[PDB]
Amino acid sequence: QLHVVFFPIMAHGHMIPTLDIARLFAARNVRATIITTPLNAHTFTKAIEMNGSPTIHLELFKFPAQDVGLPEGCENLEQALGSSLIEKFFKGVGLLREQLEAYLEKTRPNCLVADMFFPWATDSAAKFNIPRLVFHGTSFFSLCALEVVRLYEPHKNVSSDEELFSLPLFPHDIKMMRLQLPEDVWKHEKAEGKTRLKLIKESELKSYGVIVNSFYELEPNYAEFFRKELGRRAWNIGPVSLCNRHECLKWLNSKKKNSVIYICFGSTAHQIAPQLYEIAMALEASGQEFIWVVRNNDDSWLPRGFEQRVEGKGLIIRGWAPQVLILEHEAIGAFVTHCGWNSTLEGITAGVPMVTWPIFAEQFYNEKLVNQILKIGVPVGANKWSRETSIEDVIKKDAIEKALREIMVGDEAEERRSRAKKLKEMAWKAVEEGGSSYSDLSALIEELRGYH
Ligand SMILES: O=c1ccn([C@@H]2O[C@H](COP(=O)(O)OP(=O)(O)O[C@H]3O[C@H](CO)[C@@H](O)[C@H](O)[C@H]3F)[C@@H](O)[C@H]2O)c(=O)[nH]1
Ligand SMILES: [K+]
Repeated sequence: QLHVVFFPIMAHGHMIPTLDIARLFAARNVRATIITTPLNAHTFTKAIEMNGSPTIHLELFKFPAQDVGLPEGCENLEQALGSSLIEKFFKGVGLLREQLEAYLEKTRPNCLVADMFFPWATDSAAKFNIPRLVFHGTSFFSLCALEVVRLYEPHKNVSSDEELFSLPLFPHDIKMMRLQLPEDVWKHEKAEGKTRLKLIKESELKSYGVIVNSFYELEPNYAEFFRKELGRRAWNIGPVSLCNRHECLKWLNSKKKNSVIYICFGSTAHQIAPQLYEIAMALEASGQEFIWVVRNNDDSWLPRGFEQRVEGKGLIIRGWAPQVLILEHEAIGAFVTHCGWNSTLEGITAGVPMVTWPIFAEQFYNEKLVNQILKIGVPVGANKWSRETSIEDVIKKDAIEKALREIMVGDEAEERRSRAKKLKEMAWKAVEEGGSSYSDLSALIEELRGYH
């Protein structure tokens, strides 16, 4: 029996897609083991119980939180707040190498699918002649855009923050500004973050190949560009969440089709009260019906009497929303998102246009994919790459209101809903037998069966 070990980093945006990839391999009669940590194991155990479905095994590693100076309870990337904790977090995940090499010698699996943040996992798997696959959890376009920006540095031929530059080599003219790039790369360059990106991008060529959570038909110019111009060996097997298939739902049943906006900013939602306030003011001015998801830890971010003033039109969800069931409801016709790839794929899979609100990571590249290339989105005006949010950087009510109207009744809004409806169909087509993603998932497994 073929055995594949999955080693995601401890971040929700990477753990959930990695689990879905493990389920996909399990459905093809492949033994799948996921490596996690004790305080994260609940995320997988809960999500495994959703049967008669093949069994996915968990292996728990000790996270050296004390060895790197992290709180003992900091085993997840969403608790490492600030620059100091995040650098301590990546020193900690690096110390997992010993447990990984011990586990690889013990079990001797046929393949290691390891997170993009583990470039050294290629060497660790080589000690036992195990091929290593990289998983990023993002689009081909972000993979290509990150690499072209790293190699050609078009941000040095610029003189001011908002001065635009084109992305080299791309089959589309993509305009970007340095302000959308991390200051760690263009302002006060610190070798720490630059060497980590170098090792991550290099591992895509040094390893056996790349698993990509996308489908070929979604971004074919960049599925090819990644393989040919950038020389990577890759397989598009996404959307991986698809082949594994409440009060707010009753609230929507009585609503018009494609007239409600869904607002949710992911699992990494670090939202401050002044920013939530501008969103509340902008939602009121729009007049649009909405489902708004906020987090927890009350009048310090809400206008007085807000919930009661919009009771018949608006709903605020404070817990964990059933995002997939909400977006695929008929009433939902717009999605304000932070352009994380997992939720961007869910917007595409449901055929819902999006208001793009990038914050950090590769979200600004995903915004370009959604707005300029796929043309199913509208920018909100956010263009400042930042891990946390400064009150100086808050997006005001006026920008949010125009984006809420543009996505609902603005120019081409009915064509964007139509374009998203095809992408929806192509997404389900890609994952069924004979589809693009179903096909080279079989091609990856067959290649793994015959690795010498
Ligand atoms: O209230 C809620 C809130 C969330 N969810 C679910 O959590 C997922 C959110 O997707 P998302 O890509 O935004 O995850 P995130 O960790 O923030 O993004 C990082 O990981 C991404 C993957 O690489 C990366 O692209 C990005 O830059 C990173 F920031 C998505 O699958 C939802 O279904 C929910 O069900 N209910
Ligand atoms: K090349």
